[PDB]
Amino acid sequence: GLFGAIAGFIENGWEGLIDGWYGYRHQNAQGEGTAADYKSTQSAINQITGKLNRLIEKTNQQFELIDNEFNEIEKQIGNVINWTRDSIIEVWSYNAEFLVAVENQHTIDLTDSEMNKLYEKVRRQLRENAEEDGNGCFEIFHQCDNDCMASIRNNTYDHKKYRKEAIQNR
Amino acid sequence: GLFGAIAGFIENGWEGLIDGWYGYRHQNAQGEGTAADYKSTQSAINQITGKLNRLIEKTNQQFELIDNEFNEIEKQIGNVINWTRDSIIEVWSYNAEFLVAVENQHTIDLTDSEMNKLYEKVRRQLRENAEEDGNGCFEIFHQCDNDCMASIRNNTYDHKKYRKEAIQNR
Amino acid sequence: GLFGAIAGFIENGWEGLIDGWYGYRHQNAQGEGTAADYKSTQSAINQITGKLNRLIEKTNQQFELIDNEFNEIEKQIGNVINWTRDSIIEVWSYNAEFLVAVENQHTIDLTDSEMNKLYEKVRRQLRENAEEDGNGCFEIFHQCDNDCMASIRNNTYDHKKYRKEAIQNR
Amino acid sequence: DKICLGHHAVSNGTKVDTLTEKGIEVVNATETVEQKNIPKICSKGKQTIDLGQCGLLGTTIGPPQCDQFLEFSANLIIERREGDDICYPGKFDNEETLRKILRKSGGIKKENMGFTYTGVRTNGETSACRRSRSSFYAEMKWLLSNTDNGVFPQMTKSYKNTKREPALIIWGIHHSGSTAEQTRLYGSGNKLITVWSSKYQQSFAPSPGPRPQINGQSGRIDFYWLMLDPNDTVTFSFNGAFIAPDRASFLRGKSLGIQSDAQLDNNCEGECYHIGGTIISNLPFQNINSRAIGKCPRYVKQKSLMLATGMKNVP
Amino acid sequence: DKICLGHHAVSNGTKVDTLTEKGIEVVNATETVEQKNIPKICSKGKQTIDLGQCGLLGTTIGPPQCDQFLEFSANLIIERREGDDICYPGKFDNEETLRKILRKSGGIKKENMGFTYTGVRTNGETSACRRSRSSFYAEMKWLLSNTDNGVFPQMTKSYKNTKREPALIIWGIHHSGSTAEQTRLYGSGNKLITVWSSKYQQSFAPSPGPRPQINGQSGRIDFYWLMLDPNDTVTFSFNGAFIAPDRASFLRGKSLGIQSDAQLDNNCEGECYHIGGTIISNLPFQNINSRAIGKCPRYVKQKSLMLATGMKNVP
Amino acid sequence: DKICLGHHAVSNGTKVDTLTEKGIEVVNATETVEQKNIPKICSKGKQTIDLGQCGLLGTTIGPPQCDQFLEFSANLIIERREGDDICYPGKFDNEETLRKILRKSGGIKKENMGFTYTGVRTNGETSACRRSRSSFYAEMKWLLSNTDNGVFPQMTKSYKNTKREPALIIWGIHHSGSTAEQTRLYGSGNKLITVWSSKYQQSFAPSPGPRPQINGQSGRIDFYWLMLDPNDTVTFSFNGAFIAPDRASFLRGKSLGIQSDAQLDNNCEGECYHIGGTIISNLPFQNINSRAIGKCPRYVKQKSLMLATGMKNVP
Ligand SMILES: CC(=O)N[C@@H]1[C@@H](O)[C@H](O[C@@H]2O[C@H](CO)[C@H](O)[C@H](O[C@]3(C(=O)O)C[C@H](O)[C@@H](NC(=O)CO)[C@H]([C@H](O)[C@H](O)CO)O3)[C@H]2O)[C@@H](CO)O[C@H]1O
Ligand SMILES: CC(=O)N[C@@H]1[C@@H](O)[C@H](O[C@@H]2O[C@H](CO)[C@H](O)[C@H](O[C@]3(C(=O)O)C[C@H](O)[C@@H](NC(=O)CO)[C@H]([C@H](O)[C@H](O)CO)O3)[C@H]2O)[C@@H](CO)O[C@H]1O
Ligand SMILES: CC(=O)N[C@@H]1[C@@H](O)[C@H](O[C@@H]2O[C@H](CO)[C@H](O)[C@H](O[C@]3(C(=O)O)C[C@H](O)[C@@H](NC(=O)CO)[C@H]([C@H](O)[C@H](O)CO)O3)[C@H]2O)[C@@H](CO)O[C@H]1O
Ligand SMILES: *[C@@H]1O[C@H](CO)[C@@H](O[C@@H]2O[C@H](CO)[C@@H](O[C@@H]3O[C@H](CO)[C@@H](O)[C@H](O)[C@@H]3O)[C@H](O)[C@H]2NC(C)=O)[C@H](O)[C@H]1NC(C)=O
Ligand SMILES: *[C@@H]1O[C@H](CO)[C@@H](O[C@@H]2O[C@H](CO)[C@@H](O[C@@H]3O[C@H](CO)[C@@H](O)[C@H](O)[C@@H]3O)[C@H](O)[C@H]2NC(C)=O)[C@H](O)[C@H]1NC(C)=O
Ligand SMILES: *[C@@H]1O[C@H](CO)[C@@H](O[C@@H]2O[C@H](CO)[C@@H](O[C@@H]3O[C@H](CO)[C@@H](O)[C@H](O)[C@@H]3O)[C@H](O)[C@H]2NC(C)=O)[C@H](O)[C@H]1NC(C)=O
Ligand SMILES: *[C@@H]1O[C@H](CO)[C@@H](O)[C@H](O)[C@H]1NC(C)=O
Ligand SMILES: *[C@@H]1O[C@H](CO)[C@@H](O)[C@H](O)[C@H]1NC(C)=O
Ligand SMILES: *[C@@H]1O[C@H](CO)[C@@H](O)[C@H](O)[C@H]1NC(C)=O
Repeated sequence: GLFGAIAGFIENGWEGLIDGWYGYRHQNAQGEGTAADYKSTQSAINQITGKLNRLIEKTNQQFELIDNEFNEIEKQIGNVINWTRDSIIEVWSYNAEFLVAVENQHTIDLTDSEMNKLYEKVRRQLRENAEEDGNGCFEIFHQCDNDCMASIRNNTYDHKKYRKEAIQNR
Repeated sequence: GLFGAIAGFIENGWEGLIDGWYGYRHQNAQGEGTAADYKSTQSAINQITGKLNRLIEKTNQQFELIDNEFNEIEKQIGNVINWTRDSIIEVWSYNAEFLVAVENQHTIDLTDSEMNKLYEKVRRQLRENAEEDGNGCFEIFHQCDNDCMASIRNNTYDHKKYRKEAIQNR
Repeated sequence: GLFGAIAGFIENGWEGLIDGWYGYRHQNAQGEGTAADYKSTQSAINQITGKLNRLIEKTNQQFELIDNEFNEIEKQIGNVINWTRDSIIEVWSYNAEFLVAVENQHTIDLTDSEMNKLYEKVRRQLRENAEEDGNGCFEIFHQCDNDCMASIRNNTYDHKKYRKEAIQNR
Repeated sequence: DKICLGHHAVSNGTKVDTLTEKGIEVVNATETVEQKNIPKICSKGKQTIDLGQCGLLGTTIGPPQCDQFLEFSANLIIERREGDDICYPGKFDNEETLRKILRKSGGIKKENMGFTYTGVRTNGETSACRRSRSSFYAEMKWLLSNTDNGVFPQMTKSYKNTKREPALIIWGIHHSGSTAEQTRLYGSGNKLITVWSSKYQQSFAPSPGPRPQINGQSGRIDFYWLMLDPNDTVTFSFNGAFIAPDRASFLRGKSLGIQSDAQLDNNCEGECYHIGGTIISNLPFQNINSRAIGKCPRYVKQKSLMLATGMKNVP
Repeated sequence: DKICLGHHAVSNGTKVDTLTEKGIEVVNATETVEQKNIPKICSKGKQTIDLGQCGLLGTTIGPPQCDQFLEFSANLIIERREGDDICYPGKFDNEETLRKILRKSGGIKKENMGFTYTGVRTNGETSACRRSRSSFYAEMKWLLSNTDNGVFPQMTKSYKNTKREPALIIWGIHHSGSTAEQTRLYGSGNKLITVWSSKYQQSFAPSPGPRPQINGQSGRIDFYWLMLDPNDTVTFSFNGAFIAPDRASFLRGKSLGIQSDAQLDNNCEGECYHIGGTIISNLPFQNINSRAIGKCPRYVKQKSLMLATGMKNVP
Repeated sequence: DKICLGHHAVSNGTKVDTLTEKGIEVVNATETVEQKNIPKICSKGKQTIDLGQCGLLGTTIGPPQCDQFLEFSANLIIERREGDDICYPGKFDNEETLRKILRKSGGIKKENMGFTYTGVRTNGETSACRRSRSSFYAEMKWLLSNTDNGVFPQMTKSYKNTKREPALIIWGIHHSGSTAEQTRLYGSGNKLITVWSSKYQQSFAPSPGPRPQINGQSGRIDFYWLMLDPNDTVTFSFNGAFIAPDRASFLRGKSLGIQSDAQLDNNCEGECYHIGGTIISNLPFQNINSRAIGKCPRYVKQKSLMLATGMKNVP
């Protein structure tokens, strides 16, 4: 991916995370917990759904028979029809392949991006009270209980509250 | 957007910024000021103009009448013409829609990117003398007057000058 | 580029780097050295090769003569053939141009991305023992000999080893 | 101590292609190329006509196998492989053009053209067209000399289209299996048929002689047709070897014509048809039949094109 | 204290679509599908011919409505809905092929073919073709027997093309409204017309009899044509029912032919035309008329496709 | 002290285009539009026939220039600009359709149709078709009256196709250069030729008279053809002016037919051909010849489309 989060600085995914697409894994005095992030999960899902919405949208263009499988039409017109049909088939086969390749590149990149955007949001939240491990983890200097961790996930963590001890705990 | 700057960590735009596309909003002892960044604004504009340049570039391929609205042509050829025309119309309608969707995704992403690139340039400039708020603002530890702020905008701010007091003002 | 590394915060390329696509340039007590990064170079190369692989993949669709350069065919069918051929030529010319433009945008962006991803990997490695210059260089606080530098390149640098002196050397 | 950011994964991921990589694994993906065929003609909510043994062109002239379809209404018309337009052997001029017209006609209704005859018989018949016994095309009159080898008087018959829609007018030229048979049916001498309207003019002469037998017959009846505009008049002038129309056909509305081997099914609903049945799909592409008609996905050469609906899968 | 990074916005943003989202708002956008029609034929800088009542094929044979266009030069040729090729009723064989040739001809110039006649009249005339009185096609000669019911001598006329460009050669076959009229114009007996060149050969016979009246006439004159190569010779051999060419046509250069209802306007410049006027645009796509000709944007089904020319709009 | 991140570059970069920028410089790039033509027909691994002076249709009837190609087998058939189908002047009806059939035939094999003649000569000849002296089409018989101006008896000849593949059947109608010549070759009176099969019927009459001379001749022989289904029978009935087939043609398999000015080269291998030679390429696009045939890149209007194979070049 372009952002190097998924299959990058984050070594692998969690098969146990069955609650969402992106999530948090925390360690404190009271142990370990894993929770899904709703907003990021929903952003990715909705983006992909928008792609599906665009692709399953049918055209209402009718086509009629131009030739005949039971009794062969005149060859002069027959040869032109066949040439034209083969040319159109080549165009659509090319179009389909290119569409799906572009969509797939971008789908992987947008999902990678969304992972990156969540990581970055957390880093900015933990202004100076923590630093980056490098495998997508934040080592928190100050002690941070289940309620402090929930404060990070619910996006209300107050940096200046725990500032003092964290920076002292350099 | 892929970079999460526009409609992301930057909560909204400034309707008052009528001087450019990207800009600076500062607060110091002497009050508040807002100024446009020329280079970033010009980078985005020029990229978009390049897209327009490509799209308004006409082909010089002539087409002639193949059928007749006043007196219907023979049906054998007429049916083939209609089938071929309908097929080509489907191809172009598909092509046009896909083009515009891809161009629009990328246009939003490049504009988001340009915002991100300017933010990041400033952060690297303010090496250790400031830290990230999280709503696209830099809280400067040392006091920074209108001339110091202009030094950031004109891209000549000397980090090591104000280093001492800023880091002391942790 | 979307990531602002290549032709961005990195001012220019090194013509002397004939060993790879991305690399390291270091300065210490023992002098200067330049070495290529294999993994990043290989990631970019392999991505581009994948694009080439897709484009040189021939179709096995045969076409036969529908008209005649030595003795002109009947004009009724001739005019339809010409109209159809010109329409198909327009479609393919459009397709080819759009393909190459999209591929080229993305190729530049993925190469820019790969540069960014390597820079970021190093920054996370040098947790607090160094800070960002701004021209793609890391100013290392602690002294770092050829073996310490190789430890960065081979991706085994221990941050907590040199932590003490580096942070003291703020 | 620590808070870590991550993403979901699965052991059983799905391969897709991108611009940069073939067979990259993702958490979920959907197929964009339809491969599922329904081996039926799904006709729910449509008025269908299954022609069976009746050839579509047969509906206009009426060999015995088309007696039940002389006037039909449909919005879906199904031609079958066993369909035959004729009973006495021969062919329609410009046959595929007429098929294309009839396929989208909405069906046909018939009206008497008002021709009556004196000085000739009207009851030509053949074992090739069987009802209770030897018979002929229901919509046509096989005109003959009153007696074997008798004089066939020079005749002229005219029909004006007084409807606001065009009339489909059919006539036949009979090529006898021998000169002796021609002279017997119609009397000796050169036979000439001339047909005109305001904008159409053509002359016809039989070439009598033995063709290979079809349905027991060495002669041939070749059928010609025109669409007669409102207020235009068709004139037939002839001295024998002429198969006259008794009724004209008028088109009823709109329809889709298909050719299919597949069995009708009034329970499933569909819009895209081909020889092997119905393609029921919301996908933009299909790899079932490049000649499918109605409202269809676009035919592509590829078997599969998987669209990624998830992130890269990293177990 | 603080320095903040941001971007511009507006309250009145414009909706666009992306691969991922329908109706996302951006600061600015431009339309890529042309909907603006100019209800004129913009002909600035072009030599135009507005045919009006003259049908394009009429220019070659010269019914009275085409007297002013017998020799014309143009790079834009406009056919009109009221255009009529004929005066005495009939039709051109392979008519649309000839229209396609004439549309791109750059106009035509005429040359006498040098035929003179003895033993027949040359001044056949009809109330269907009116000048000061009953008249005929200006470029053609209606050949008749010297007297009512008189003998029409077997004749042969030949024309060699001695120019370096092909000659357009037209002739007519006259189908009289009755046998009695045919015998009166040309004398009794079978009429045969044969025409050949080095590579062309065809024979013709009239089928006389009453067609519905057009322009008061129950007969028909059907026109046939060929392009005679340099140094090739066309030969006409006939005994009546023959409408002879007096002059041959030569093509002048290059042109675009259009069909239009729209009024000429010499003040606006344009390259893309259709029935309803001129499409003047730099946009790649148009949704006005799928049959527009000249140098045109590509026709698409969609009404609008907005191209984003700004960032996402966040008020 | 310091560690710096960077990327490679070169002074001599290559320009490419993107969606956003024209002529951006990159480290490396490859062309996607083929401009390299090989001025040869690369035929390695293919059975070729270089027709030269023999026109493809000539192979079926056998003017002297086609004597070496009366039965040929090929998977690549090359028509040449000097190719001529005929010796005595004339043309094939529906000629391009027959060329398309023969181009993909894999070649032809011939079989005697078994016609023998009594009461007429079989040895019509002309200086237009030269072997040791005046001669004729090798596969055909020019049937004539036993003596100058003699009676040509009414004749009928029939051939049943007893093979499992269709038979290509050719016949000719001779248009004499004058009535006097027609009466001399075939005797006086009207000439009529009728041809039928189970599904085909057509009648022919010569129009004698002087055409411009080709190969010294003012007459013409026009050739007609049909594909005779297995078990179908073709019947010819005639009283003169008839060029009879001696042998029927059968198609052998599969082939590609090309038209080329380029010299054969058995050393290079190729799949895409045109007038000027062979396009040998792995690129998806080509700008050499829009009418190239075989397995070819797609023709595009552009001269060059450079695909970037490196990062932006920043010296
Ligand atoms: C082996 C072979 O080729 N045999 C043919 C004969 O088939 C052919 O005679 C025709 O044979 C028919 C069945 O094979 C049938 O018996 C034909 O008779 C009828 C018919 O039913 O079609 C009898 C009808 O009474 C007659 N109708 C009238 O005369 C007017 O209503 C028709 C009519 O004459 C023909 O259909 C017109 O073509 O024929 C029988 O003629 C025989 C003569 O052609 O030649 C043998 O070689
Ligand atoms: C109601 C109905 O159908 N009536 C037709 C008559 O229309 C028809 O007679 C023709 O009527 C014409 C106007 O309607 C016109 O009067 C025809 O006369 C002329 C003509 O002007 O066309 C008179 C010319 O003198 C004559 N020219 C010559 O003979 C040689 O220059 C021509 C010429 O004979 C015809 O145009 C060739 O078709 O005719 C008049 O004939 C009538 C006879 O067909 O039949 C009625 O039923
Ligand atoms: C200047 C001009 O137009 N001259 C033509 C003459 O060309 C033409 O006479 C024909 O001239 C031919 C060479 O130019 C050739 O001599 C024709 O004679 C032959 C032939 O070789 O083709 C002689 C054959 O013996 C004869 N074959 C038979 O009769 C049966 O085998 C054929 C045959 O008659 C024709 O090919 C059929 O068209 O002709 C010679 O006829 C002359 C007569 O048309 O008219 C001059 O104006
Ligand atoms: C135009 O293209 C169509 C294909 O859409 C060609 O029709 C196909 O022709 C082939 C060869 O004649 C048919 O295959 C053959 O089938 C018969 C009987 O089943 C068998 O004897 C042969 O061994 C072979 O399998 C094929 O069925 C037929 N397809 C369709 C859909 O009709 C057609 O010939 C082309 N027209 C021209 C003028 O080239
Ligand atoms: C091929 O496609 C063209 C459309 O490009 C078909 O021409 C269209 O035919 C319809 C139906 O005949 C015309 O509409 C009708 O107009 C008449 C008179 O205005 C009216 O009586 C009917 O109620 C109906 O509105 C339509 O105008 C015409 N369009 C054009 C541009 O000519 C054509 O029929 C198709 N050809 C074949 C062989 O299917
Ligand atoms: C359909 O398109 C083809 C092009 O693919 C047209 O064929 C081209 O016609 C032009 C004009 O007749 C030819 O150019 C001329 O060549 C002759 C002799 O070399 C010369 O005298 C003229 O000055 C001019 O250069 C051109 O060679 C020919 N191209 C091919 C490939 O055959 C064709 O006319 C179009 N058909 C219709 C019905 O419009
Ligand atoms: C046909 O002729 C009658 C004669 O009165 C007229 O009422 C009708 O409107 C005409 N229809 C057309 C389509 O010309
Ligand atoms: C036509 O014939 C004359 C006879 O001398 C000759 O000058 C001219 O070049 C010929 N033109 C063509 C096109 O063959
Ligand atoms: C043709 O007729 C013979 C007659 O016995 C038969 O064996 C053969 O199978 C028939 N072939 C076809 C193609 O109908």
